[PDB]
Amino acid sequence: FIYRRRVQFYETDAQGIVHHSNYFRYFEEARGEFLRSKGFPYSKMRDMGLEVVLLNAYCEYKKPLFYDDVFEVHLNLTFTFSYIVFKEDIAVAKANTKHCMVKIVSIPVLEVL
Amino acid sequence: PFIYRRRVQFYETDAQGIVHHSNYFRYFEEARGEFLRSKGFPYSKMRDMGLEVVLLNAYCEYKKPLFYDDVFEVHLNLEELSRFTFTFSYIVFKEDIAVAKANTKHCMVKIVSIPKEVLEVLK
Amino acid sequence: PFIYRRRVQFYETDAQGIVHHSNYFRYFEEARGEFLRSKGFPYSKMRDMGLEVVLLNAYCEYKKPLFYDDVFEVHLNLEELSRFTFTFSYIVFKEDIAVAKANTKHCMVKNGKIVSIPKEVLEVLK
Amino acid sequence: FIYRRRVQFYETDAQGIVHHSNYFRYFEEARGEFLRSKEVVLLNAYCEYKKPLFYDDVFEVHLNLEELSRFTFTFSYIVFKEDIAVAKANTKHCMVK
Repeated sequence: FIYRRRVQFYETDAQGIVHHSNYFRYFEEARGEFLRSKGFPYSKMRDMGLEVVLLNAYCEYKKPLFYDDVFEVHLNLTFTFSYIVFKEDIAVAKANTKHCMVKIVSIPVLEVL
Repeated sequence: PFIYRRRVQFYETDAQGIVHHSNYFRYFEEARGEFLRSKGFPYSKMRDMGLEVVLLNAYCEYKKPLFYDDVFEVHLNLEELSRFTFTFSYIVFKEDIAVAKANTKHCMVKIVSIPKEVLEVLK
Repeated sequence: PFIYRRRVQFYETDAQGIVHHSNYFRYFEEARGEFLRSKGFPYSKMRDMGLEVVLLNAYCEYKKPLFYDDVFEVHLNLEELSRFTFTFSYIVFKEDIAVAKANTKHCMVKNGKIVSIPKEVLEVLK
Repeated sequence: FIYRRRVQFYETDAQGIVHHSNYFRYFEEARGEFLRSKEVVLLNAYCEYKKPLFYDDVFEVHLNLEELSRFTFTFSYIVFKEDIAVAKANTKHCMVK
């Protein structure tokens, strides 16, 4: 899955770069659109009582992201997601998050992944 | 006048090298939190009671900026306490200088009358 | 009457189940950003021209909340344009309903001083 | 080493808990006060969430230097809510001028 996004000004800090905590926010955005494209948006899910919980997360920072920069988050597949952030086709960061469902249950949903 | 002390965190600044304007409202929220706590009836207690404080409007004037690691104070003042709403005015001080002033107006939902016990701690 | 479209992200909400009031100003900033860009003077470019848009004050009236995943629109207009300041007004629409009203007042700074709004930025605004 | 803090309302989500991205912000505050006690670049970060933190919960962040070299240092983090460790984490850093 490919998620496209532009760096907003408030997402940067005095260092002139995107605060690292924001990357986990970009990742969450990628997941939201990934599920939506699968007809199982994180939205209709909750209606069923299914609430995706985060177990752990990791992100490696290789290159800075500046205000207004255009980039994409490449998302791929308890279930974990892999993430690669590209800016002009250059890997600026790599990450991964681990999740699970609580209604704590087995993965019903399973193949929209 | 209720004084709230705080220091600027790095993630609170933006590329311009100053605290993002949207974070001031968060500073005012923190001020309100300690204010109500100092009265012995924190907002969390109100919530576990089914009460909810709803923000009606917020305003902020920015005179001088705040930088990372700056020590500053938020001087909160109860402006108006009516039957259904209450208003707070704030002044942000850095080294005793007014760098910004603001105000917020709130109502409560359980729209209901501000309960007696809350009225008591807002005075 | 510039329209800015956006959907609510989960991290922008709080425990009360709604978008935290402080994020609205972030939405208005994004809207200003696309406004300036759509006109040819994206803020980034202004920052490179040595121009800085400084905020003087901002107001927001909250009528109804925004929930996670709500699709909404920010409509921005130019309220005033003097030689030193310009003011934007905003209306947050959800299903064609005014969910919030607001305004922000700005000035232009170059080096370390407020300078007359250059004709360059001037044409774009009005 | 020991960083005390309380959860602010805006730091929580619609699911009623502190958003996971905020934990890194707490680690930055702890890290900040640690240094004061005594250009930095973040290389990588990780966090394990065992128990959630709620609005205005008082919690403690135990900071510890775990690794050190000529080019990078690493801090370990443990978040305590009462007598229970609700989150484990670490971050590695370097410096460039």
